[PDB]
Amino acid sequence: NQYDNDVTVWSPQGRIHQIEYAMEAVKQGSATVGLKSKTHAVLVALKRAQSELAAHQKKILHVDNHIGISIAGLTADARLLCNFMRQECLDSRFVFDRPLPVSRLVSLIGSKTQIPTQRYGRRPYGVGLLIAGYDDMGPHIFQTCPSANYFDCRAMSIGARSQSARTYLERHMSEFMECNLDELVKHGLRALRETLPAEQDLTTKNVSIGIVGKDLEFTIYDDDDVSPFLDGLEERPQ
Amino acid sequence: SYDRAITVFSPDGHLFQVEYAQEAVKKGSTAVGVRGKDIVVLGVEKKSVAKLQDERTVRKICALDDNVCMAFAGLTADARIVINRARVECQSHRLTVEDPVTVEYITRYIASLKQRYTQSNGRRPFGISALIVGFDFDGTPRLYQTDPSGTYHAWKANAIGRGAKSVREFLEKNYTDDAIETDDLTIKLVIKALLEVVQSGGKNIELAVMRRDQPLKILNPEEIEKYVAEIEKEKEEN
Amino acid sequence: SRGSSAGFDRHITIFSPEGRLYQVEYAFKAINQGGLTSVAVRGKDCAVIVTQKKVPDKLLDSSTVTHLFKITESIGCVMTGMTADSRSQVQRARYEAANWKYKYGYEIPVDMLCKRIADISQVYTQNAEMRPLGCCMILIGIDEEQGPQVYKCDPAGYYCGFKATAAGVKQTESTSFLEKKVKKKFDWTFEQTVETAITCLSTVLSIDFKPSEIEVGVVTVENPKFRILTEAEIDAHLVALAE
Amino acid sequence: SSIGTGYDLSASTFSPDGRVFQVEYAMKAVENSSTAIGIRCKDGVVFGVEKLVLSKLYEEGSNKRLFNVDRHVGMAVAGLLADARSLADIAREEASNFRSNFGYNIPLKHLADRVAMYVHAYTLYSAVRPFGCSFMLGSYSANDGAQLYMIDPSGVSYGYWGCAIGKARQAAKTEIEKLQMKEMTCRDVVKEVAKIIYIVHDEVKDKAFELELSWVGELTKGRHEIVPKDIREEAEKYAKESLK
Amino acid sequence: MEYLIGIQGPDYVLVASDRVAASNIVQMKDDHDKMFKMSEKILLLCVGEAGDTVQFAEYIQKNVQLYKMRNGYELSPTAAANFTRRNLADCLRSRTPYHVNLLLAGYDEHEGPALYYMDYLAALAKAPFAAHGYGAFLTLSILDRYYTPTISRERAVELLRKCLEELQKRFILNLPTFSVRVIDKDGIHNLENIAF
Amino acid sequence: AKRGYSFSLTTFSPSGKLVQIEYALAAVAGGAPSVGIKAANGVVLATEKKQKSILYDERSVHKVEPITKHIGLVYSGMGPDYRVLVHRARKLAQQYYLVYQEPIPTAQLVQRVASVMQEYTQSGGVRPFGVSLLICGWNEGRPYLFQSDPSGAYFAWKATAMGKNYVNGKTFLEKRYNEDLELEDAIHTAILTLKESFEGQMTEDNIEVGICNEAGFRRLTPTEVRDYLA
Amino acid sequence: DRGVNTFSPEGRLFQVEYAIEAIKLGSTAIGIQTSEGVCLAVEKRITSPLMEPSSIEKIVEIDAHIGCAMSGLIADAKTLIDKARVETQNHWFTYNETMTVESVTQAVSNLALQFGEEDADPGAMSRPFGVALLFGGVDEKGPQLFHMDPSGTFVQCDARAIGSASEGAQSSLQEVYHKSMTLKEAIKSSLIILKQVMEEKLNATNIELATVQPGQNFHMFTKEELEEVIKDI
Amino acid sequence: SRRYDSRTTIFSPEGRLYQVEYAMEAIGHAGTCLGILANDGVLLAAERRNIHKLLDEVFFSEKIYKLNEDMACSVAGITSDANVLTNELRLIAQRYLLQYQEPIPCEQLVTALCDIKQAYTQFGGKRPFGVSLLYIGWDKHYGFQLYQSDPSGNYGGWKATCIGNNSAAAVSMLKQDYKEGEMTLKSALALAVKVLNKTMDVSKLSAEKVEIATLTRESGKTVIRVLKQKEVEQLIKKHEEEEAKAER
Ligand SMILES: [Cl-]
Ligand SMILES: [Cl-]
Ligand SMILES: [Cl-]
Ligand SMILES: [Cl-]
Ligand SMILES: [Cl-]
Ligand SMILES: [Cl-]
Ligand SMILES: [Cl-]
Ligand SMILES: [Cl-]
Ligand SMILES: [Cl-]
Ligand SMILES: [Cl-]
Ligand SMILES: [Cl-]
Ligand SMILES: [Cl-]
Ligand SMILES: [Cl-]
Ligand SMILES: [Cl-]
Ligand SMILES: [Cl-]
Ligand SMILES: [Cl-]
Ligand SMILES: [K+]
Ligand SMILES: [K+]
Repeated sequence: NQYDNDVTVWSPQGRIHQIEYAMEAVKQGSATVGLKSKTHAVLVALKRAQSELAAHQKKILHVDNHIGISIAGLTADARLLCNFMRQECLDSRFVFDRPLPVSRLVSLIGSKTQIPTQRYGRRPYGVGLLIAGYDDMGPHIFQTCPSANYFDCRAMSIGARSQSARTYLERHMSEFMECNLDELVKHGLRALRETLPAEQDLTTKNVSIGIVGKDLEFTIYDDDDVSPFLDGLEERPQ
Repeated sequence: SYDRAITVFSPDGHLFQVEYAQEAVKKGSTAVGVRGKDIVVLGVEKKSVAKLQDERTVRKICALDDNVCMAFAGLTADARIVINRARVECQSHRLTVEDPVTVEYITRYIASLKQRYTQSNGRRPFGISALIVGFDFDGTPRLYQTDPSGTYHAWKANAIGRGAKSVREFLEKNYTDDAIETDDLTIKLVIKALLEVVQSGGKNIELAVMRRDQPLKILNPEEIEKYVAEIEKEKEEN
Repeated sequence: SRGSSAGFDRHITIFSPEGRLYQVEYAFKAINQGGLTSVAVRGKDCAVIVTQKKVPDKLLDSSTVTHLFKITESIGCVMTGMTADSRSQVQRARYEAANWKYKYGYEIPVDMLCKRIADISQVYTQNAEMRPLGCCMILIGIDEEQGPQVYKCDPAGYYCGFKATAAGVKQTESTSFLEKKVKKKFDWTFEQTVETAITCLSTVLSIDFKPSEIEVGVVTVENPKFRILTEAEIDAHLVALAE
Repeated sequence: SSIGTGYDLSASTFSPDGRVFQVEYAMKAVENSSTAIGIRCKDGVVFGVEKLVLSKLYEEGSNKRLFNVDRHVGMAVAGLLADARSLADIAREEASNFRSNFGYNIPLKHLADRVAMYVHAYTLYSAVRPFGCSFMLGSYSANDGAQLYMIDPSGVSYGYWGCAIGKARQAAKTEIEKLQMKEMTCRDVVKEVAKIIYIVHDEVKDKAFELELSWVGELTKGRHEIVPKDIREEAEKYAKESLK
Repeated sequence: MEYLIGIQGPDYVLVASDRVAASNIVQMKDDHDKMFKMSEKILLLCVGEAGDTVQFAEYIQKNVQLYKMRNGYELSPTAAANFTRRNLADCLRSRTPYHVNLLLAGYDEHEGPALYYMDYLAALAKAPFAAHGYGAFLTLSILDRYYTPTISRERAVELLRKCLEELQKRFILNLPTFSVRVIDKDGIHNLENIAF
Repeated sequence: AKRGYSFSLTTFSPSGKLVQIEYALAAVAGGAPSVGIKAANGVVLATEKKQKSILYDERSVHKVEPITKHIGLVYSGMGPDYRVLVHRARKLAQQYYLVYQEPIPTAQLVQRVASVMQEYTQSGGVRPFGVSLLICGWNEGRPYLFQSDPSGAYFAWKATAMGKNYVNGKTFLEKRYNEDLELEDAIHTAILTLKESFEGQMTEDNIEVGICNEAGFRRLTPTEVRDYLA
Repeated sequence: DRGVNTFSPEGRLFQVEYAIEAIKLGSTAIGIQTSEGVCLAVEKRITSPLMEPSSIEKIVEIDAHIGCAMSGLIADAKTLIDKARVETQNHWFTYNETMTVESVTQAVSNLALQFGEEDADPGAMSRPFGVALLFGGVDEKGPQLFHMDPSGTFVQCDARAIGSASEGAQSSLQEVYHKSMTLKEAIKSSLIILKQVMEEKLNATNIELATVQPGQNFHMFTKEELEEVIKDI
Repeated sequence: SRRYDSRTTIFSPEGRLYQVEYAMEAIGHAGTCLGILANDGVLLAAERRNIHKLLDEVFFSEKIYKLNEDMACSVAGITSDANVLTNELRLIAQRYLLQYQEPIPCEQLVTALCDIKQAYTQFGGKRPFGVSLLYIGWDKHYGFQLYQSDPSGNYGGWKATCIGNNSAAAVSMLKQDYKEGEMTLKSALALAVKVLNKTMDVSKLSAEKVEIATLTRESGKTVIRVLKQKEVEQLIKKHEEEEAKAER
């Protein structure tokens, strides 16, 4: 291949391989699940350890009081995008005193992520994000990719073995709109569980949860703060 | 401006451009420095001057400050840049701070300069290694050496250039207090280790000595040939 | 040893062993990629532009499909080659003409506009980062001093004045046609020049076209205003050929 | 039809037969995208787009391919949607700059001309790649009447009575030719726009789809907006039942 | 307000500078040195604005030193004086100019003893003798009166004495101690400081 | 948006030859022939202006150009590249006049123009000029003839030729040219050197010729060229 | 030939993966997070007995409460270390407090993929850093140890090793770690594992040892103190 | 873009710079250019490569440049690059004068240009200057001096040296003949003609094919002259007359 070293080179098929190569980086990261009810937006992510001696990686990050993200792909590209999102949310509060609507923040990512895909010597962002937010229009779940494209979704999963989680949510997507918050998180956890191999299941050390909605600001529960959600578990079946 | 990455990592994890610059120093003239008790002495060789050429110009012993001098090996044109950058820095440390430069500091600057040339756009690394000789204000003797990579270490004695592996190995066998006892025998130690690898003849040897409180001395081809006599009187006999 | 190559001389605007610029030479072939032929002729009292107006379907707004352009009240041009490339050159020509008047206070001469476009075209020929423009600009207009003018510029940066000129796919056949009409000295009136231009394009392509199938722009000593002829006025000169 | 190795990597390099393949390959990206449609009526302009449902997990109304570039101007896009949005942003800024400088709504032809210049600029250099999409611009006023334009990756723009871009641009155009749009009201045109999308759609290669519809005419008072759920569903039913 | 003075003889240059570091109405220092060593045989005596003098003097000092390291030999007293003249003149029509009045004494192996006078405007003049500061107004006449170009060092120190005694008697400011140094063939020699 | 290449497009080959300069030399060696002759009391410069078609307007563009009141130009090679050098030469001639209030010595113009040519053999993202210049001038009561080329090198000539048949035109001049010509004689031997390489019949429209003397530099009118063509 | 910001078909940056490989040539370094302090240890890799002992500095001080163990290309590391030192003192100036070990590591991690060719500054980075770092210290969250590589990724470790013999030392720590280990056992373990994975015998002058415990600041061990911890083999 | 980069300022596997060594080859094909240092002066002697019946001879010299009151240089390589460097040499010389108000010492001027040429081998991605330079001059420190400049940016002080065509043959010829500390300008002028005659291509030698410039210290002033045609004629013929006295 010679149509795959630069983002400014189109393939004869009508494609950009360097965008698609960056899209591979997302799939290699550990799975993360986003879903919403009429009142809440919930992020559930799988922490990963390189060895048992090392701690688990951070998957869910703070953006603003009303917006939170879960990452998949390169760490530095995720941290760079997180800081841009934070800066945009800060500028919005600094100028207008009101929180930046989720739709518009994602549009800014879509515009910013597009720039490097069209300039020589630059590269696409090696991260895909699941964005959970709450504004005047209620709860939102958004999806971004290495390609500047973004989607408004009822529920989504990205990362390794996210297809299994995707199918779970697709069956129960009509369920979510009338869901209680506790029932909504269990749905998110149950989809994330499908991604794991049969030998292993969700533990208090490897599960991260982010919640934002009408009731409260974006909160991250990690270790001891996570077990309330895991306890009350319908058993892993086949 | 020229924005191309010149020095990059190889698949095996090698910096080829830096490694090629180390090939340039290995092609360089033999340079040896040794720390004594009361004095420090440098010696430089592989001179091979056409005897139609005025040799006052091609001297490889340079003074950076009142209390600091250095010897190099490799691309002599590159050395001149480094030497004069270090000479400017010697006067700036004197302007920003009252104190004269410590030997370790000037070594650290030269090393930081070379390192910067391995990670900056548009430029190739320097093709020289340096041997830095000086005294502290408290009077304790210091000898250091650098290389194209940007690393620096202190040495009791050392050699760089062609025949470095050979002369270095000699110094390991010949570096004891019996050789460092006097100021004369340390000078003799240089000449002996020098005459050990060069195309023989004290006529090709320029060496410098500096005492704890004295100004730098470049030696007469008379004075060094007097010591070449004390080696040949004690070679057929010893 | 004609046509030899070495290095990147086929890809960027650098010299071949022969001393040619292939990228410039390819830019001329891009003019033919338009699939159209342009002809311009000069009279004693006028300059005439003519080009084929091809409309693939009735879904296209026919009024918006044109290669006839106005740079100035007095100066017009016909564009041959890549459509988008041509439009960029037209916009830059208007910029240069209006810019000229702001600096110097008089209407830009047809010859001067052409040279300016040619000098800019030259830059794409010497700098490696950008391709030449695969298009061709034939300018017309009346110089207050030197009579009617017809000028043409290149992707190569070559520019010149002409008695008559063609551009595009059927260029080579139509320049030969024009040479035969030049040798014999007619009375170069408005009708003579318009018809010489129209008959030239109707023979090399062999169509005998409807008024809707061609475009005609004129410039005249009495009326130096650049005018595109529309259907009803072309139809008059077409039934005037069949007399 | 293509050129390997050398002449197709950069847009600053001409091919031996006078072609810029980088533009042509970017033109291929739009040909792969789902079909976007738009036809000029007697009293306005209507847009129709097939939007292929990648997953049922996405919201109804996600990946909007119909944009508001200005209050009176609507944009219909086909191709790499990421590029389509940046061009939508460029077009927005141009319509904004015009009002800031001249004090009134941008004439559609000029808006198309201006955005086309920006597109074309990305076809000349090795430093950047061409835009991988094609887009239409539609407007209506009492002064200028109904107007419809379309821009492609090369930077070319033309006026239209009927226009289509994407997968089945050919299947659409032959179906558009059938209509007497010069006499049709824009309420009628929606029905026909809806059925042509359904005919064009491949229900045996592509999995499923949603239909996007836009207004810009006298019934909207000259403002570009979305076709209501009521009027769309009447036109969707019309499309399904005259498919026999 | 400070005082500088130089007397050039047939084979030597005698220089003297006051040792006061004054701020508003107080003498902060009794033993401040206003001489700068540029070479083995070049002294630069500086006077003027409080922060500007030392910064400028040391900048020139460090560049004369840089020249020595880069070339293995020192600048001639003339080349030095002309270098410092260039640096001041270039800052003249700038946003920040240096208000420094200086005196360069030196010995060249070829030309001999040299004494240079320089304005804050950066006008350079070579003189057999010169003085800076308000004291010059009271001492330049004494110098004019008894100076011969063939003056011996013994007589020159005596002539400086006559000038410094005048500063005690008639000058309003209190300058009780002075630095005295001689430049010649052998270099710079620190001489007994003259106290009153 | 754009930003140019910052690396040289003319580099040393293992043979020690800057190939792009020699390739630029090939561009001029294949262009229409041009000749210049220094003639004791003036200078003459002539070129083949055969447009190879009757459709062209022979009066519209010129190859022999004035740089200032006392300096003229001809070229062999690429027309577009030459135009750049003419414009640059005219500006340099004015830059000199504004500073010194004295007509630029021909030698000084050539040096300044040759330096511009040198730039394009070392600067990034550019190819060298595919033109060799023939510059005439009158200053200090002396005629001057100079040659500038793609290398950035310049030469002084009593007489020379360039372009097509530059080798045959040069030997012809060696035998034919003698020092201490009158200017009107030089126009003859200039047109004669041009006839050696022609191919076709010479009309006053086919060739272009300029002259330089104590009265300045001017291009000969078509009527004047006809009178010499016999 | 390709650019420095090129993705592999796999989904990684070549220059990053190659920088990871450069560390596999660096001398091995171990950090251990004890509930009562953090110990850092590294092999010097003496090439000649002529080289000065204390000349090599692969464990340095960043702040009173922070220590950093380095492996890989030493020259790349010391540029990053100065940046770490600058950040702590900038933060001290602005906030009148000591930085957390996490934030210090996070600050160094921001320089991660800040390299490129086109659309960059004159002095912008051409490549990544061929270095791995172990940040070990004590803040208000007890004793902590962090690991960082050229991908920018950083994470806390209860115990970690990096360098040439990384997997060998990683397994040796794996079966010899209690989260309740004492500091006496912590230094011991690192000294025991170090001799096993090395090509040279453990001398008092052969290695560097450092401790950061709640009570006392970061401490560089003196040859005599090293002989007391090498007394218990 | 990087597809078109020749990567001029880059290292070769052996640890050498290609463009610099390729530039060296260009010098070899240029004119033979020698410099010889004497007790009462120093001279340059160079082969003219611009020769023709039709050349005009307007300038004093082809390859000799006056840079300073007390310094001159000669050139070998690409003449355009030579013109760029010599003009720069004249500038550095004047900047030093302006600053210190005394002429620039010989070694220092050489060092300055070498720093520019060396910079062209390290950064900027440009081709180096394909020129070697021979400097001759007088300063108040080291008296009469001769220097050699490489395209590498490396320099050295010589008593006798040569660059250009048949360079290595010319220097070993000088290595035998040069009498250290005993050389007068008359001796050095005769040696120049001797070395040139053997080294040059067209064989007989001519006053149109060689260029000689002498630097002398006369009456407390440094005098530089490019030798007249009548002078070169007598220099060639004195060697010719001695070539006829070499047989019996
Ligand atoms: Cl894609
Ligand atoms: Cl990563
Ligand atoms: Cl995914
Ligand atoms: Cl400085
Ligand atoms: Cl730097
Ligand atoms: Cl070595
Ligand atoms: Cl200096
Ligand atoms: Cl003033
Ligand atoms: Cl570049
Ligand atoms: Cl032309
Ligand atoms: Cl000037
Ligand atoms: Cl004229
Ligand atoms: Cl990575
Ligand atoms: Cl690692
Ligand atoms: Cl040359
Ligand atoms: Cl650079
Ligand atoms: K890239
Ligand atoms: K003033």
